This record gives sequence, C-alpha cells and structure tokens, in this order.
Amino acid sequence: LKAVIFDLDGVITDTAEYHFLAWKHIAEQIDIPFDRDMNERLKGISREESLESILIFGGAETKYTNAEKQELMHRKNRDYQMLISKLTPEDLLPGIGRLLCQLKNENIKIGLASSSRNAPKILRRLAIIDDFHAIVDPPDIFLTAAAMLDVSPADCAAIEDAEAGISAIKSAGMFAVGVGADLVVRQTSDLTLELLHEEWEQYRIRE
Amino acid sequence: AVIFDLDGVITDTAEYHFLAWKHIAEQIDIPFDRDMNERLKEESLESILIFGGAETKYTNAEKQELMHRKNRDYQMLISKLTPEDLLPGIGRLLCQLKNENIKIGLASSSRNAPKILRRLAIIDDFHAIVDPPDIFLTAAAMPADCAAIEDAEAGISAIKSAGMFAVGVGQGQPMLGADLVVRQTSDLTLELLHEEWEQYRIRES
Repeated sequence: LKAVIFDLDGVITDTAEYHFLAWKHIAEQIDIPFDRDMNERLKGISREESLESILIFGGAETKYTNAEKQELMHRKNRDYQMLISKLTPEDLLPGIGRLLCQLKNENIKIGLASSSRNAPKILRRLAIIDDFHAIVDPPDIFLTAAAMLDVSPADCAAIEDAEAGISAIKSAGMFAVGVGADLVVRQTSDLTLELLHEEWEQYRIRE
Repeated sequence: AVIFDLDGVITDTAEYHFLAWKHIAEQIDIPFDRDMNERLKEESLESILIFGGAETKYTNAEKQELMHRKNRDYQMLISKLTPEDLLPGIGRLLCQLKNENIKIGLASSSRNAPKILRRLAIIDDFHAIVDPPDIFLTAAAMPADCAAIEDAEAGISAIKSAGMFAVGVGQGQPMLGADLVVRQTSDLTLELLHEEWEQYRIRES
C-alpha cells in the first residue's frame, strides 16, 4: 500500500454542516425556522427545490418572485463560500489529522482528488496542506493523482463520501473507501491506518 | 515528557456530569437546570437540596448513597464516548508524540479516566495514568523535561508549582500563569510545543 487519495467533502471538511448553516441563516433572514430535520429531508434535493420547500413551510412560496428566489439562492451560496473561507484547523474532521500522521510516519504518499478549485487554499486554511504531496487541479481525476504520486492505481486507496466519487475511484481501478464501495465507515473517526491496511489487504486477495 | 488533564484538554465530559446530576435532582424531585449546573461549578448536593427546599430530607449516609448512585450513573453514560469526542489537535498531537517517543501521561482527577481513554481509542498511547500539585508529579514519577496541559487556573498553577512548563488551553486571566496559551486544542501541535519549549529550556540555564 503506497498512496492514499482523499476527496474534500464529508471526508476532510464538514461541508454538509456548512450547507446546513447556509440554508439556516438565509431562513433567519427570511423569517423561517429551519432545523436539521427539515435539512435531512432536503438531502439530495435540488437547490431551487429545497428553497421551495422552505418557502412552503413558511407559507411563503407565493410571496417571492423567481428573480428573488434566484437572489435568495445566490446569497445562500455566498454565505457558504464565506463560511468556507473562515475555515480553521479546529474544523478538521475527526480522525483525519491522526490518520495523516500515521500515513506520513509510515511513508505513504498522500494525495487530494477534489473538484474544488480552492482546495489548496482550504488545505492551507486547515494546516494540513504540507501533508499532501499531490493535489489534482479540476472518471480518472484519480488516475492523475496516482501519476503525480508516481504509483500504480492498484496500490492506492481513495477515501470518499459521494456516490459518484466512489464510481470514479472504482472505475479508476482503486480500492475505494466510502464514508457500493470496497470498505465503508460510518464517520471519519473510524478511519485508522490499521483498518485501512487490514481491509485493503483483504480487498486485493479477493481479486 | 508530556502530561494531560482529561477534561477540557483531551475531551469534554461536561454533558455527562450534567446529566448525572440531573438524574439525581429528578430522583429527589428538585428543580435542576443547566444554569444551576454552571453556578455549582457535596457542597453542590446541599445546594440543590437547600434550593429544592429539602435541606432536612436526607441523612448524611443516605446523602452519601445519593452520591454513590451518581458516580455509578456517570460511569455508565460515558460509555457513549467514541473517538469522535476526542478534541481537535489531540489525536494527531498524540500520534506525533508517539512517533518521537516523547512520553504520554494522564494526570487527571477523573475517577473513570481509564474507561474514558479506552472509549476514545487512544488509551494505548498512554503510559502513565494517575489513579486518584502532587498529581502531575505522581504522573512524572510514573521530570522537568516535562510538558503538561490544562484548561483551568487551578491545573495551571499546580503544573508550574510542579516545576514544569505549563501549557494553557483557554483565554483570559484564568490563563495568566502559563508558559504557553493556545486558544484551543487545535492550535497546539508538536511543532509549536517544541519551538516554545527550547526557548523555556534555555531561559532556565
């Protein structure tokens, strides 16, 4: 086992939360109580669709023009990016830092496979960017990561939380960790180098 | 080499201590809320009782069992501890101290620390767990080439008076007896510890 390739969302950064908060603050500004339950139902729902559900709870889907709903949605996003900009190292997902440590302490190459154009900026904001020896600039965005790390895909694990990403990792011929994947953990804290080793050892045998 | 109090440094058990008391309050049927909890940070029991208007209701030996039941309840709830309750910089800080065979110690007042450390999944990373300013010494015994970290004025001075370098986690006057003061557990990394230590080390000689 030579490299571990990370994605950003739900793996390194708690983007999900930040989307929750985004949605919430807009709702304050629009005078509608938001909460996580509503949030959890609006998981995987169109941005425009989510907003309509919030508006319907507030009996306000008729109060607002399309134009205004557009701006609504625009602000949510600026709020979100704004929130993402104030990231600190206390915002690092549990288990992650310690995991990096082990991988380095053990001389495993570490990579990043995120679609975000601000990744380097973020890894820096999180104080872990020195840990990465390859960051891909925005499938096989994963095959690129392995090229950069100078290692076979067969010898890499990629950690991910998105349906699609896991497809990509798999198609890219790597051991895929989900957080339809080769190994699945509940929360990031569950990721130890030790579990990774063991499960990865088994993975390659079953082929 | 480096020593930790538990609560406020490695993890936060506040919620559990709270619940623990609230179950007792309920058993006595006396009003109890998080506001009180904070304010009351045995004297405590009397307080809720005096407040509850039941200052005469309980003996002392009964009163003692009311406490025994509480340590027992608490000791249970902390079962709900996962490594997810480890504090920001900690886990990594720990894997590093290990990598560089710096030694890892727990000098906590907590009576349940061993179970706590095991739920956090880090318990193996330690080598001295204290068992009840003597404390951090006892820990060292388990020694001026020593670091320790606290989040309270009390712990802080107990450390310096133990003659080591004292790293404070928090902010304010509660912090002004500390060698180092990071505003949160994340800020504290094996690097920063080192850089600020060799500077303390020198100022000795």
